[PDB]
Amino acid sequence: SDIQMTQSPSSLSASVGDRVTITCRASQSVSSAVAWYQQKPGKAPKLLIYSASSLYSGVPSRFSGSRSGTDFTLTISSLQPEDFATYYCQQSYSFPSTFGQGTKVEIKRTVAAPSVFIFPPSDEQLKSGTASVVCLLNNFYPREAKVQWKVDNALQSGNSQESVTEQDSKDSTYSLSSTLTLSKADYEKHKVYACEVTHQGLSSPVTKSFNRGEC
Amino acid sequence: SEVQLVESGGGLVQPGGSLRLSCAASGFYISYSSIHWVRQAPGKGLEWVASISPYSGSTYYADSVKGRFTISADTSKNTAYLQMNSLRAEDTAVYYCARQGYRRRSGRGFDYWGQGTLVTVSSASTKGPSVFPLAPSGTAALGCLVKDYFPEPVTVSWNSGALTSGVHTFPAVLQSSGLYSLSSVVTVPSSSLGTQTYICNVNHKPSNTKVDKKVEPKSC
RNA sequence: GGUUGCUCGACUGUGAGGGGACCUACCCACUGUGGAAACACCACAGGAACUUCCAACCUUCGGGUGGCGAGGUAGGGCAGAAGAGUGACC
Repeated sequence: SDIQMTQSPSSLSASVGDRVTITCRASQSVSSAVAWYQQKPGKAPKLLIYSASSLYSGVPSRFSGSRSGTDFTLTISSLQPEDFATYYCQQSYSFPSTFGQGTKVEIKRTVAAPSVFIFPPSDEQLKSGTASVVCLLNNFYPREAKVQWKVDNALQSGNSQESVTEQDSKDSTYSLSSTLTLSKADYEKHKVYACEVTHQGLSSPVTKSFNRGEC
Repeated sequence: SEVQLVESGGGLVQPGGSLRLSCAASGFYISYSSIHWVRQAPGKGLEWVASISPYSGSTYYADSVKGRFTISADTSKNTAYLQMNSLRAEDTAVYYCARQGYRRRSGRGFDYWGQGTLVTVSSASTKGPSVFPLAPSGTAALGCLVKDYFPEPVTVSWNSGALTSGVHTFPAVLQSSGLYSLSSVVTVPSSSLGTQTYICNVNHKPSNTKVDKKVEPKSC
């Protein structure tokens, strides 16, 4: 039978200088064969605590492991902003080895309103029959933001796709790119294209827009 | 230190196919260390895969691969291998290579990881991006639109990497074609518009596609 | 005929708490540390505890030293001893 590493919480928002506690609970005893790893987006994992309380070579004293029976807990005394990452427990007490589902940690800063811009589809693209309109919400926080496309004052539904940056660890902020896509024919059927942002840092939903053709 | 791990042999593979990942070691010999493969499906977690024990060659495998994968090692080549057979979709992941540390120093911790190779099990064929420019209009923003490619990954640098600051390149999202589209943007002060050349460099190795799209202002 | 010595000796026994610690060599194991070491290989240390013993060594005969893997194979040791001899005595 496999040893389960059951980590919680799935995710953690907290303030710089907070204490954050992540707990992992091994379905069987794993002695002290528990290791904690920090993984930032796109990088490899990096070792933090080996053998469940032993601070790895070169890891900052604000990290620490803690065993209590079948319960292991990684503990940051005071967040720095760089400490944005996903954290995983591992057990190597037996094979197969096993990891926690991880815990995603988020910085917390004051609010910043999004800088907003809108991009009308490039002239090469419209030749190729496609028409993509891009709207950018730049360097903002918190990430919870509503975008609404309106074409000739009609709300659009199910033809935009957005994506977000991770927290710029220096910035502790986010950037979003919402993308309305139409056929060239459907693009040539309307004049005005607009992008309506509702964000907590805005007192009023900001709209950047353009007309088809204006130079 | 010189301790380094270099995965390779990843890519796009048809389901049911095979692949042999490779992991070259630098600055240490793998003869004295336990060596593990660890994989991560996109935006999912770390999954232990296989491992081979120093001095014995004893191999251990995660149960989701047992009898389709095969960890192994050539001492002389200071290289560790992983033969994957009868692959399926859910085998898609970045496949990382890690050195289990020396016991007296780092317990059974994995102390050195590679950068991981990307394994993309799908029958859909490759297709490189069309790259369109995002024209701008005391600062405003401009970028590139990296549209309808497959598979991941693509890479954007502006001005051959000379322009690093202010840039946001967004994660590819999945077009309902199945292709990936993404866009990259940098903000600049509006003065530089006339006098500053702004090229984004797009590379999509799976397709052997390299594009450089000069981003200039509104023509009129 | 006994009785008792003395020598050789088939063969057997080394027996576990109201009771078993003999030696050696290989083999096979169990536990723990350490070897660049989760398994494997290697080196080293150890086989609960309280007892029990002295096959072993030393002894001023008071005692002392050294000593346990209940595994297997083999050779010994220590004990018995079918049996032969061979004395002494009656």
